[PDB]
Amino acid sequence: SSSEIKIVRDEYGMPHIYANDTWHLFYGYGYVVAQDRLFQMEMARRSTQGTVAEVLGKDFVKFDKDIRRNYWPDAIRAQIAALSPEDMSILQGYADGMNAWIDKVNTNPETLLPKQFNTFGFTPKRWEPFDVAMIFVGTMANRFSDSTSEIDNLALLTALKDKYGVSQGMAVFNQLKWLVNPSAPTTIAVQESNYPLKFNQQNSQT
Amino acid sequence: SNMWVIGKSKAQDAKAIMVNGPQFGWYAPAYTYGIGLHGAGYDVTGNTPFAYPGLVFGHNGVISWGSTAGFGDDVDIFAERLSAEKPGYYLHNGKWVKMLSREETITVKNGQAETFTVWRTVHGNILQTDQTTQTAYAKSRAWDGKEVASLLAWTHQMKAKNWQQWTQQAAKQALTINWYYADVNGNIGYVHTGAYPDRQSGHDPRLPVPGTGKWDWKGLLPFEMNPKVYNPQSGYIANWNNSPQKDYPASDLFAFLWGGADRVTEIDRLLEQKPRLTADQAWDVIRQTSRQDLNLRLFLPTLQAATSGLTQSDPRRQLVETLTRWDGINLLNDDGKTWQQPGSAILNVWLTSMLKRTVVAAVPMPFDKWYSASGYETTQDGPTGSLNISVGAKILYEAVQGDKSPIPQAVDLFAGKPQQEVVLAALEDTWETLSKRYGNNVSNWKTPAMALTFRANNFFGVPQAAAEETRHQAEYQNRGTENDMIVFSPTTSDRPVLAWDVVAPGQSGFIAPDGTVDKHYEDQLKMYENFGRKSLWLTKQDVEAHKESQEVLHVQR
Ligand SMILES: O=C(O)Cc1cc(O)ccc1O
Ligand SMILES: [Ca+2]
Repeated sequence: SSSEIKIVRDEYGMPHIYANDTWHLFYGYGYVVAQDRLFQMEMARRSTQGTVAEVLGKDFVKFDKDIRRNYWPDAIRAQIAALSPEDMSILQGYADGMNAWIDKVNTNPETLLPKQFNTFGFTPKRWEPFDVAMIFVGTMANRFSDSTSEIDNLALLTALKDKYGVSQGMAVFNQLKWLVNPSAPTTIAVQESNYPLKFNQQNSQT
Repeated sequence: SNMWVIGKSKAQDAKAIMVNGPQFGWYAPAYTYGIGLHGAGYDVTGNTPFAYPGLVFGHNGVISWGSTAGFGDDVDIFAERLSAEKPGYYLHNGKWVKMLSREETITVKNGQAETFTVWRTVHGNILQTDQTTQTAYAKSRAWDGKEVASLLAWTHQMKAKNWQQWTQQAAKQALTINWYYADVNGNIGYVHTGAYPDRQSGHDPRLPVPGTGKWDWKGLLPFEMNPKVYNPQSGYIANWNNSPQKDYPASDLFAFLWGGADRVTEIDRLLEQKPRLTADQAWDVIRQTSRQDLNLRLFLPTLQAATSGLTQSDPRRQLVETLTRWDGINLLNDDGKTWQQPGSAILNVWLTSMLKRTVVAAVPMPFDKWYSASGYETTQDGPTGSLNISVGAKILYEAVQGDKSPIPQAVDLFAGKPQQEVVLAALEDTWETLSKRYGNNVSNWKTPAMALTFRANNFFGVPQAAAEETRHQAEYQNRGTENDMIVFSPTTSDRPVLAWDVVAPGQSGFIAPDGTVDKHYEDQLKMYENFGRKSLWLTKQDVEAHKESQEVLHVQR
């Protein structure tokens, strides 16, 4: 059967999803996620979009503004609109499977609503593809692939130039924050290859 | 986060073994989510952060994969030229271009709503603006526009059956992430994935560039430039967020460096120690590196040379002999709260004093505070992530190497004094501080161990569980938030693969409205603490044989 999704959980509660097409497979996955981790997923959804202060209040207003200033939601929706039907199924199947369990939860809350929703006073809402994509963007691109301190580096450099003079201030900057260090231990041995690019280390752009 | 991958030539009783400890901090409920997917071309088993569609850690019965953070420099800052008249515009390639802008309203439970505007240029969102210079800074990411494709590359790679198919998907992941491969025939590989800018000549990537046009990136570098290796002559791949390859530049963060002092050397020593390892030995590197002081190996030679002409009753010398007898492995006493040897407390106080006399002194306030941490700083709940060697300590390591360091010492960090004199004064500072608290008998010093907290708040500082759901573990372990091991063609079984993992506190976070906790809410927590692990199943017959329950749905799109 093309309409059948079978979910088998092992002795540690780990779900295995058996299904015949993409949309059914990811619908199963979303459905067990909503079963196991609904409050965690809902606070991750508000964390990655900057909507924490609506349920948690005034201490989270700066947080929410910082999250929103660091991304451009229309550029994410445009990437979602360019997917092929097979790829879009992954995301849409996942959000639909979550929605299926959230519907059962909001229909029978006396036994199925996670305790923390009563504790913090609010109830789950339905997901769309955009929300699934934003879990990954906010917790993998946005936190962990977005590191820079270029503006603080420049204020360090400027204060080293005042202390030691223009050329000397630069050379101390290179002692503290070198561009490369040829003695660093590397995952690839030097007998296999080395990186081929060389970079300016004088701040030649000023 | 660390990883070691052992190939054919180094493996004993198997052709390939892959061990991965991604380090994201420690949370309740668990950071990652266990899931097996069987259908539509997929046949996989593993676990993945925030239940993403694509599994960051697992295998498909033919190959296996894992990750560690890359820290390449893929973000630069563009100094945009504003105008006091004609605001909302910026100069770019000879014309005044208008900014993108959007309005946001922050609703607030039990408060008033707040609205603000976000601005964006061709280079990216505006971080901050200097109205005095009429400059606005825009953060430009090399992966901008490729977020969704990176997520999908992490999902499609689960179907690859060889290196060639797997690298096709690695070429589409655009974030700075190391990716690792192993397979059933014993091949192993590594790719430092991601999109990196093709910068103009003269662009120093550690500092801002003018946003007026001439400094704009030319494009992105091809995938052939990404550091990568397949079936290395060594027989193994090891990483702990260290450099990929000789001459590859790191992130521009001032606190991040790839230097001669690096914690991955601790893994290398263990893999080079034995000609071949078994799975049980590859798993046992988690236990050693978890408990290893990272500064000992670096500064013990320096301490030994400086106290070599001292008498036996000089207490600075007795501190260095205690360190000389130690292997650096921390172990708890029977009280569950103090370490068995005082070595990490001695290095901690020594290094703090050494940095304050050397690196800190050459740097103008208030930047001196960036280089004073010893790397042992924690609180009562313990470290929030991995232990590493601090920046100040990597810079001090280059200085104590002398002309053996490739880094030109533009300022003498010892300020004219012989090294030994500065080491001996810091050693006197250490003796003074510790003997005061513990007394003079070094052998009965019982110094505080670091503990480990599974936090109720997620990494952003937002609650994902109630405060009482916090879990405490007596021993701090410098290891993955989860650990997983994959073993290909075991000579000890008929199965072509064997795999294990541990996802603590447990698979479920569910608590019913009456307070009843799910059965799988904390059944992996003690297993984590004792270095145990559970089997991952892949085949239908193994899933059937270990089934605890079944639910069938009938649904039509
Ligand atoms: O190590 C980190 O600090 C972050 C990180 C870990 C990992 O295993 C994969 C990606 C990633 O970003
Ligand atoms: Ca940069």
